[PDB]
Amino acid sequence: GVCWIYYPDGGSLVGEVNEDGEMTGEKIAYVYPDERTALYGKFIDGEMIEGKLATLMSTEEGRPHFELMPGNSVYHFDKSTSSCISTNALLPDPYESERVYVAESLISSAGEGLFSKVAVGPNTVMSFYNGVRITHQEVDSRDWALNGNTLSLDEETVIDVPEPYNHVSKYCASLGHKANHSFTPNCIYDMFVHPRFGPIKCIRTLRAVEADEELTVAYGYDHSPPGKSGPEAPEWYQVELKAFQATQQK
Amino acid sequence: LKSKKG
Ligand SMILES: Nc1ncnc2c1ncn2[C@@H]1O[C@H](CSCC[C@@H](N)C(=O)O)[C@@H](O)[C@H]1O
Repeated sequence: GVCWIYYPDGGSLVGEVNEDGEMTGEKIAYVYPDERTALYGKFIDGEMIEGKLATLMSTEEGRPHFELMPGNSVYHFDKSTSSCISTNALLPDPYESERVYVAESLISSAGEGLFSKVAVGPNTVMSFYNGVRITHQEVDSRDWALNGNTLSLDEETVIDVPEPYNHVSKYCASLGHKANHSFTPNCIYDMFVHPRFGPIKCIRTLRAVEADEELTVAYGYDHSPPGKSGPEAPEWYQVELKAFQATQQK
Repeated sequence: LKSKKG
């Protein structure tokens, strides 16, 4: 009896359950939202212990057939903490690796940006936004200079990619923090449940994107805070906002 | 506040 458990983000867990209905065994798989790319291997109660890159070749009456991809890379559940971003910071995500890359942004003076490698349709998960997990209080109480990469996860958690992990040479396990801001974005941040990173956010397209198109997201800072306005945002953002409101076609 | 909001 094969069970499939689908997450709202489109990913899924699949395998035969044990006597106790637990997703425990050596033939369990996490399947990415493309319904093709998979991490296949040892899981315990749905937690990835040793998953290897695989392809979902076909499914017959709910029964999946996977075949391992070449290579020796293995992945495991490795949730970040307040001060550990990953146990394998330089081990990239294979699904992300086939879809996006980091390069100089097309946006003037905006450092690096995130780009698509492929033509995909709307609502496509492209990249993952993993990071250390800290409190809103910590983030809200410190300088904007330390808040370039903070992204609200939920009511108790903010995800951050702090120095020195904001440099690909030090951290490339996920790349969501490299997407620059735009008031006319082609992507959005969305919830994601990842077998390695746990509950995080992802970057999902709003519409079809082409190969080599820069991926942008609206950062969503508060433009008019309740405690006397002037957007609670970095200067570059406030500047771009003025430039946006101007040039806007009404 | 000082963090992107999905
Ligand atoms: N539209 C925009 N214009 C100018 N700078 C931007 C921008 N969007 C993002 N940035 C910048 O990129 C930041 C967030 S993280 C984005 C990643 C990329 N700048 C890199 O090589 O790390 C910023 O703090 C900021 O400097």
